[PDB]
Amino acid sequence: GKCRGLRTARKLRSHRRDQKWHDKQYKKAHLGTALKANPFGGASHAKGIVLEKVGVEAKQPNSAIRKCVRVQLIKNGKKITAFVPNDGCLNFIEENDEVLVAGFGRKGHAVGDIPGVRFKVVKVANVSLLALYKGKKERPR
Amino acid sequence: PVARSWVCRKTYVTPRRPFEKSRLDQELKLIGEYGLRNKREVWRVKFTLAKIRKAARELLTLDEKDPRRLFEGNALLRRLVRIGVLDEGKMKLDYILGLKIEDFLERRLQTQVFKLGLAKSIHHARVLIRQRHIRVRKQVVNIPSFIVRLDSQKHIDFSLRSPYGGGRPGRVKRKNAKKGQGGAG
Amino acid sequence: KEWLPVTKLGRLVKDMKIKSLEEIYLFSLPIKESEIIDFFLGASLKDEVLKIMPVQKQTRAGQRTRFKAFVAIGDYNGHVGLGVKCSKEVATAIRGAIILAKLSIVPVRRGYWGNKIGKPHTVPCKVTGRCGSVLVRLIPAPRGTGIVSAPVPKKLLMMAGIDDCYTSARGCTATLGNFAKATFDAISKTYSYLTPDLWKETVFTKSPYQEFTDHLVKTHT
Amino acid sequence: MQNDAGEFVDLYVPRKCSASNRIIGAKDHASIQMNVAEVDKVTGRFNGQFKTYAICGAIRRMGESDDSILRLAKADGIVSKNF
RNA sequence: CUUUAAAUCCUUUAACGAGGAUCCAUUGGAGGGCAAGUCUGGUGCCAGCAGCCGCGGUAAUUCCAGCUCCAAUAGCGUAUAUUAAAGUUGCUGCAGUUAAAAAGCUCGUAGUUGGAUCUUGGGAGCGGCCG
Repeated sequence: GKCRGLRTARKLRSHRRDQKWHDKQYKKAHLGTALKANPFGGASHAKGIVLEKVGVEAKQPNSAIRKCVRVQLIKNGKKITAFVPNDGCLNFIEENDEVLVAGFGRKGHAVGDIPGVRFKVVKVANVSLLALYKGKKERPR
Repeated sequence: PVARSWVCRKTYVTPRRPFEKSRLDQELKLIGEYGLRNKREVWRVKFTLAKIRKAARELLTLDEKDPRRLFEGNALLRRLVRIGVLDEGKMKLDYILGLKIEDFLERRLQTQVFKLGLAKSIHHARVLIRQRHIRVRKQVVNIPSFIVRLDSQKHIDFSLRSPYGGGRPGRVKRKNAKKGQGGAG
Repeated sequence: KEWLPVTKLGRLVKDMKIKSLEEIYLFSLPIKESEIIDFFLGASLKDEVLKIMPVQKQTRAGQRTRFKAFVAIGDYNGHVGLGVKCSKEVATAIRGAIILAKLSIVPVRRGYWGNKIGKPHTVPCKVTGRCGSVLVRLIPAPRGTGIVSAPVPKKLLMMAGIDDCYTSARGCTATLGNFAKATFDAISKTYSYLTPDLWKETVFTKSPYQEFTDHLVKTHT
Repeated sequence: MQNDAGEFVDLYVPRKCSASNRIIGAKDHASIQMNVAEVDKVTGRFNGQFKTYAICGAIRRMGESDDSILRLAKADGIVSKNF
């Protein structure tokens, strides 16, 4: 510290206060703009409906195309591009079904070689995608 | 408005570094030589030893001739004597920190019935503890994680309802006897 | 095969005239023969390899790479060591590293925490070491608490013979050479500290040169 | 260091500078165990006893070693007070 | 039998209740952090994996399967809010020449901080100067 007196507390209050608001993580976690911009509204998971399936390309150092699902939410009703994770799973999700959209890991950031997509799919039609992948449970048609 | 307990504490802790070599190898070594089951046993013993060491450090950081310090020091010293880890010859507050985890593991009932000679092997010892066979002061015990006090040592023997302790024959022996009497009859 | 001296130091430790190395650290006298350590420190001296990091140049034709072998050394009751060697391939780099680690050896003094009972187990004071941006601290610790540090100073402290310490680091810790040199400088400054124990004005013992010059004036000229 | 048993746990006693009262370490090579000879009392000869001195590296590093050897020789009595 | 308002739960105890104990232990992994295959087959920048770096272009120690293996084990993995690690909000305990950072300069009211100095010493004794 700099102000090293005894009868001073208010300047140290206001300075630590203002330099704490000058941070970016504290300004993200304590303003309503970051919570308003997030489509989940503070939720961890959220359910939505499939309306169109659009694939997106990769980034520069690795060349592929990654298959994704575009989902309109139920609680909010905003267009959010999710991403079906596993191999050979776009044939399991079709038009107009119930999905469970979740985060992918970097606290609402675009992750890796997928541009502009930050959300994934963990459950479809109230059955888990891992059991559909491993073949222990069958999708109810 | 209910009359319940709501009291619980975790007896184990997990180390900060999950993957490395030396501590994993020595915990595996201790599990091998003392016939334990998993890592939660040694984590529990390390946690209670750390709590004892923290209490000893909190006692040592205060000055001499304080009678709260004298009371908890004498009580903790008498407790570690009564468990049987510390000796009566060296009964001072600074000898708490000169202890290892194997001294706490040595007062296990599994290791005690293994070293007493009634159990042939340490795996056989843990099995026989679980098997409803022993009795300590005429009371049977299922539980290998039993901290044996020093004075309750000579009163360990098989139960009276045990086939090795004299009494009814076993279920497999009576089944084979029934089969033999049916075949020879 | 059989070792022949270069200085008179090898001569005096060869003809059974120097009792220990402790008088050599007493007279602050440099040792530049690594096999004197082989003679006086026996099988308790053990070896380990810290990090093999390659470095490379830049010319017209490719990048000429060379290995940098980091090796510390030290017997588990007393002395330590550290060696930095950079040769062409890895085996000669390792051998030069263990030779230079046997060369640069400082002793350590072991102290106590608060109460004064028994054999020593701890650094006697808050010492520190700095090189580059690494600040390694050694805080005295109660008995049986174990080493609380990063893995490689934990290794250096267990081959130092010091069982219980607390540390505090600062800076770019990811550079292993600077971090290891900083904790070596911290552990070398143990004697380089004035304490009330050292207040007895010692007498000056006669030098081994001054009492063995009657042999080294006639053996080698 | 002393102990409760009365046994010194010291492994080697380090020497001390006679000028600035500091300690010469194990890997300091700028230190000299200086020996000074005294004259025989009657005419001019050499007895055999020694008047030893020591100095650390920092005093020679800043360069005040001649001053220190004069003060030590004057304190032991080799150099007269008038000087 | 016991328990209890009467039961269920627990303890005790007759008759039963095992050998490939099928009376079958899973969950995430094996390039670095990060403990653990340059094993064998298939597509060979497609499929995909990957929290970060990156791995896939025809001998993939990172993909998809078999065997082997390692971590915890009735438990294990993912997402989000938070804490230690953060000496990257620093009162203990940060930085301001060149990496982020001293207002163009001076005065100035609130606020913080503020030079020295006012009372010493002894006695009887516990004993061979002092606790």
